[PDB]
Amino acid sequence: METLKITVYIVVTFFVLLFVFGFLSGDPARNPKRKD
Amino acid sequence: ELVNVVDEKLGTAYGEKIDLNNTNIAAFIQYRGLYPTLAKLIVKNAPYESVEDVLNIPGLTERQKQILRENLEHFTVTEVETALVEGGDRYNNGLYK
Amino acid sequence: ANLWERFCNWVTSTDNRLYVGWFGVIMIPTLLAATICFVIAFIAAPPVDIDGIREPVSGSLLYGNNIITGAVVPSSNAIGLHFYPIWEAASLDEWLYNGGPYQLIIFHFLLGASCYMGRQWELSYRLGMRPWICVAYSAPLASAFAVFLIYPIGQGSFSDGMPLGISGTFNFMIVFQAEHNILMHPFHQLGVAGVFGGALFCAMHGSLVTSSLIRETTETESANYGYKFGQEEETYNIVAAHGYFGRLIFQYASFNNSRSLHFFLAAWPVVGVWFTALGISTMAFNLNGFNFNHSVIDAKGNVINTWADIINRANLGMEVMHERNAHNFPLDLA
Amino acid sequence: IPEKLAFYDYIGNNPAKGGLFRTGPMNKGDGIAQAWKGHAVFRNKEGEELF
Amino acid sequence: AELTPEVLTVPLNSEGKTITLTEKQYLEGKRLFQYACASCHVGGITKTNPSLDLRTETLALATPPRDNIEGLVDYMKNPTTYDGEQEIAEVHPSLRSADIFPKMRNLTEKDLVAIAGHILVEPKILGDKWGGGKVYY
Amino acid sequence: MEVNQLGLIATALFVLVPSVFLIILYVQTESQQ
Amino acid sequence: MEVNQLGLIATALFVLVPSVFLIILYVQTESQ
Amino acid sequence: QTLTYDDIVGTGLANKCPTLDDTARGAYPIDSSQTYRIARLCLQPTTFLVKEEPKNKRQEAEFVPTKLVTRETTSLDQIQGELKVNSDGSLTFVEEDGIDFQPVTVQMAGGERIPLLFTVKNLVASTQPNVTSITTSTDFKGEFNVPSYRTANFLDPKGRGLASGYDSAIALPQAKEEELARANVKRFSLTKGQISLNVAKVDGRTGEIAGTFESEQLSDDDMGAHEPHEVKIQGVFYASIEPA
Amino acid sequence: NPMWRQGMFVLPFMARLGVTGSWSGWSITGETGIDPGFWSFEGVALAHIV
Amino acid sequence: METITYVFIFACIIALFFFAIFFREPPRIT
Ligand code: CLA
Ligand code: CLA
Ligand code: CLA
Ligand SMILES: CC(C)=CCC/C(C)=C/CC/C(C)=C\CC/C(C)=C/CC/C(C)=C/CC/C(C)=C\CC/C(C)=C/CC/C(C)=C\CC/C(C)=C/CC1=CC(=O)C(C)=C(C)C1=O
Ligand code: HEC
Ligand SMILES: CC1=C(/C=C/C(C)=C/C=C/C(C)=C/C=C/C=C(C)/C=C/C=C(C)/C=C/C2=C(C)CCCC2(C)C)C(C)(C)CCC1
Ligand code: OEX
Ligand SMILES: [Cl-]
Ligand SMILES: [Cl-]
Repeated sequence: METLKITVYIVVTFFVLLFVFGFLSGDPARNPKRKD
Repeated sequence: ELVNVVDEKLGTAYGEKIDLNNTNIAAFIQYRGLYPTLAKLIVKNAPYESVEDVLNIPGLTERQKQILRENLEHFTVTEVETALVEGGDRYNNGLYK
Repeated sequence: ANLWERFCNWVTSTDNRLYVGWFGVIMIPTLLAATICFVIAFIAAPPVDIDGIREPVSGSLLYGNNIITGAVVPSSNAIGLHFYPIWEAASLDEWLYNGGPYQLIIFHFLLGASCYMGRQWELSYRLGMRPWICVAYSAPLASAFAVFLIYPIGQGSFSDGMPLGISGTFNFMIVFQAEHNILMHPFHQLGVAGVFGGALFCAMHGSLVTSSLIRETTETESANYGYKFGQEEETYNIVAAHGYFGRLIFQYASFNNSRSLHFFLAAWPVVGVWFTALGISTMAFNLNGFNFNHSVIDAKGNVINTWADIINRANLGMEVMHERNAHNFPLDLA
Repeated sequence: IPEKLAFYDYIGNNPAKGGLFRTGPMNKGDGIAQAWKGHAVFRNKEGEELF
Repeated sequence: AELTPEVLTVPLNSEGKTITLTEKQYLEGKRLFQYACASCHVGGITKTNPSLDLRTETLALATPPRDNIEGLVDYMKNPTTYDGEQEIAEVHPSLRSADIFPKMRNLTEKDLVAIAGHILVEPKILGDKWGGGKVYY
Repeated sequence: MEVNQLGLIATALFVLVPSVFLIILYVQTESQQ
Repeated sequence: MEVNQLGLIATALFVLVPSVFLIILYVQTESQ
Repeated sequence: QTLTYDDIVGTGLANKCPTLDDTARGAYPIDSSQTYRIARLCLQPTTFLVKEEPKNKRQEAEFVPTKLVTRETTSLDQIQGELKVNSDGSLTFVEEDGIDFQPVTVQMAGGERIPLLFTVKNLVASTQPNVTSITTSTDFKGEFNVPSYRTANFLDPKGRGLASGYDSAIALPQAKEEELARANVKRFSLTKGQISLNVAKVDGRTGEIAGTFESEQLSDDDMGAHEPHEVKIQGVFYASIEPA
Repeated sequence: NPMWRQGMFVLPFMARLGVTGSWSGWSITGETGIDPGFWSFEGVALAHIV
Repeated sequence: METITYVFIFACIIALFFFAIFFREPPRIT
């Protein structure tokens, strides 16, 4: 059960950093008209 | 061969009088002087061989012996029905209003 | 040309057949987790002791259910609002008896549906649209939060969240009426107004545009072929539509501006469903529908029944029967 | 009392006791009628006729 | 039907004397009963002990009899159990216990009759509804 | 479960026959162009 | 007669399925 | 030095019976002329075994083991009773009261859920004669009552019960009832069980004792519906004695 | 009542090469309460679907 | 056989989903 707990914690943490860092990587600028 | 023991008990004295071996404690409210004190005592010291056995309960004050005598004709005793006394069902049988 | 930057471009690419985005990065895993677990549970879960009284309810197909009676059964009332992942159970067998799969499904679902709404904003920004379609979807999404999370919080248990099932849905809405008189609640009355009104305006708008198609086809072809995808001209005459509906009612109860008309279609069912979702959310804290039981009496003081009292009798028949074994004391206070 | 008459006086032949997906003949439900058992009479312990 | 003085005539004491309230006294008690008592006794039941109710026939069988103004006025001063054997001022509101039950503080003696009388009149109006419970709602 | 045995033939025909109809008309639509 | 009750569904699909195959192929020949 | 509720809440330790130091190998002597009560009897199951049903005759099936699916809800505790000294020096414990039942459901290989009312209700357990001292070789043996798993008010899923509910299969109004008599009429069983309590630890200073137990009883019969299984329970126990 | 009496066709091909237990705790050999790990009858099926 | 029938229809809908999306007639402009 503990191998599972660890795994789920790792999967979740990894997707949430994806998310957070992804929006920090210049999201306002990723549109079609005005980039900045 | 398969009987409902509770229905069958409705066709005894149980179905007409307060059964001192089986009836829920809330019944003793239908006659004056009997609830909560004497009633509590009757349920604790059950079962009884005869209706008159309750006059032998230790701790009775003569006033209490008076009230029971006054009411023995409202009492009966049938055999203990397990379904009716297990579960603490003589103190609370799930019936309210 | 750097690796994170290439990945970031694929994530937000407007060229993927289906758009991912940073919200999609959370939604896809959580919606597959909820979906895969739902499908297996619905088909093959053993029965679940929803009410915490060691009286398990069978919900899956292999255990005697059909499409109409099956459900993934809410988690056990012994758990209340406690978190119950797989890893908190001695074994999968325990997790299944106690209704573990429900918790898994609803949490992943609400998450990914929350990200689903975010994804509606995100892609709108990447195509240069106006942003507010996601506001519209928040009316249904709020409704799902209400029956799967909010109502369980104020009542104290995930066992009174909505079953994931067709008859379990009906069980949920019967019990809600006995306990909250939801029909007599104004916010449910507005949800009906929103949902009847929506269906009416859907038909009205669809019939009125359909009534004013400009002739572009012959009798032997679908008029639908009169429109070509991406044509610059409009495909119906709105002046003629205004001219008809204006006269069916009167001129000023009908729209001549398409923007007000389409915003009207958007707003009406959205608002009404905000309210009915708020109604469920607030009856979670037992602020119930109007009670006029015995509000009318005569000069002697007799009760003179109304239809509210009749409703109440039906409500009572629900109260006294629901979860028939689970109550030991005279009031059902949650 | 002719049996045919008593068989009318039975809710099983009432057409408004059916169900939409309960299929087939009425005989598939309550069975094939065979005989009238008689008219039943209830009395309490006092001897009142009861209905 | 209307609030006649018949229905407003209620026994005063067990001797058998009677007393006839005003409409205004009847409605006085109704008001005071919703203020002090109805949180537990709505409809003439008792939510925290459904076994005892305020039907006149249950009251007549209490010890001492409570089917009358004196017995009711006394019960609100010094409550006992159904058999009369233990004073229960500590757990039932009463003038004797207005320290711990603060709603009973500003009840004058006439307020007590109004309340007692409301209780004896309502069974005459509502029938089995009074003390019957949800079965009769 | 003690279920209706024509349920199965019923469901299969309910599904198959309208479906085959739609397919037959679709495939001959594609064979024109 | 106590016959096998999957016999009906077996005969039915044994007829239906390959017959639909042929009809599908004949009609789309006729329309080209 | 003791623990508090907030140290325990959520641990699982609330379902565990108290333990005795592995030093405690003394003995607690009995004055035949004093009286004694058990203040706390605590019974903690560790193992659940269900007898299989061997289909043929000469096979007498075995006790197979099971999965518990109802969590840490299993232990009996706060049990008190008299501790008599009979004429020949045996001690007899008579249960009075306590939390002496726990519903339990265990799942066998294959899926079958077995519910059972784990209980020591109305327990009388005696020793051998001539005790004079409770020691790490003492055995109590005795028997108890196993009432019905459901009590009289339980309604089955179609509303059928014993002291409440319907007396018939109302969804099948003109179905011949003789088949369903067994499911329509509910029955309140009352069986007996048996228990051995082996003492293996004794604090003679304090009167605490602890050891192992084995009981054998019947599972739920669903108010007549089906036949019960046979259940063997093993675990550990702890009791404290007081001069009455 | 062994598998070959019950019309089981593929159950024996799993048994032939070592798959003998189910996640519900039985084995074809008769032993009750057994931990097969992933590669039970159930798990082999699963993997063929994936 | 009831279980089987229900799952087969559901399965088919999921496959129709698949073709309706990746094998749609592609919309084309003017
Ligand atoms: C003749 C039949 C009839 C009528 C008139 C109504 C009317 C109504 N029902 Mg009712 N209902 C009906 C049949 C009917 N219902 C049936 C058959 C069912 C199923 C059994 C229900 C079930 C039902 C429920 C469950 C609820 C209602 C509700 C409502 C209200 C909202 C309806 C709404 O917004 O719809 C959409 C329609 C529109 C958006 C168009 C406008 C509608 C109004 C009525 C027109 C008013 C015109 C007005 C008088 C102005 C004229 C003068 C002007 C020139 C100045 C409204 C009072 C709700 C309610 O009780 O609210 C109290 C509610 O919760 N109905
Ligand atoms: C004519 C009678 C009538 C009418 C018109 C209504 C109308 C309504 N009722 Mg009432 N109701 C009635 C009688 C009636 N009711 C009666 C008699 C009772 C008592 C027995 C009730 C009890 C009742 C309750 C208890 C509730 C309602 C609710 C509602 C609303 C349901 C729609 C909704 O929530 O949408 C909102 C939209 C959604 C819920 C959709 C969420 C969808 C998510 C976002 C996506 C899901 C994705 C899906 C799983 C996958 C699809 C993908 C696909 C590719 C396969 C609506 C206003 C509900 C409500 O207000 O909920 C807030 C509610 O809980 N009603
Ligand atoms: C008016 C037409 C009619 C009527 C009233 C009857 C009446 C009867 N027939 Mg007969 N029958 C008919 C036409 C009719 N039949 C036809 C056309 C045939 C040839 C197919 C037969 C073949 C036939 C046989 C073989 C048998 C009967 C039998 C019976 C009896 C019981 C039938 C039963 O249980 O129904 C059950 C009815 C239903 C379950 C209702 C089905 C309605 C479906 C659900 C509608 C479909 C909805 C649709 C798809 C929704 C989508 C719409 C939207 C998308 C646009 C009854 C006396 C039986 C009997 O007892 O004989 C002795 C029997 O065995 N009938
Ligand atoms: C003894 C004697 C003799 C007694 C005297 C008795 C006597 C003789 C009496 C007789 C009286 C008499 C002779 C009759 C005259 C009396 C008369 C006035 C009767 C009143 C009748 C009456 C009550 C009528 C009903 C009133 C009523 C329901 C209408 C009010 C308006 C109404 C609700 C309209 C809905 C409007 C709505 C909300 C929005 C539009 C809907 C919608 C969004 C459509 C979409 C849409 C709209 C567009 O617009 C266009 C463009 C397009 C594209 C489009 O998508
Ligand atoms: C709940 C907090 C109560 C409030 C407020 C009031 N009463 Fe009450 N009442 C309550 C209980 C639990 C009981 C039973 C006590 C017992 O064990 O005997 C009662 C009883 C009565 C009775 C006696 C009824 C009988 O059949 O003998 C009466 C007359 C009564 N209560 C009256 C009464 C009045 C007038 C109140 C407001 C002033 C009032 N009660 C408050 C619980 C509660
Ligand atoms: C053989 C057999 C049998 C039968 C069977 C059958 C009848 C079959 C069926 C089958 C089927 C009938 C299948 C199906 C399949 C399907 C699929 C495989 C699907 C797919 C899909 C997809 C892939 C999707 C995708 C997606 C994405 C990706 C994204 C989003 C969208 C979507 C969702 C679309 C039996 C059991 C009797 C017995 C044994 C043997
Ligand atoms: O669980 Mn579901 O349902 Ca809401 O109230 Mn109380 O709890 Mn139960 O009762 Mn009524
Ligand atoms: Cl319910
Ligand atoms: Cl309760």
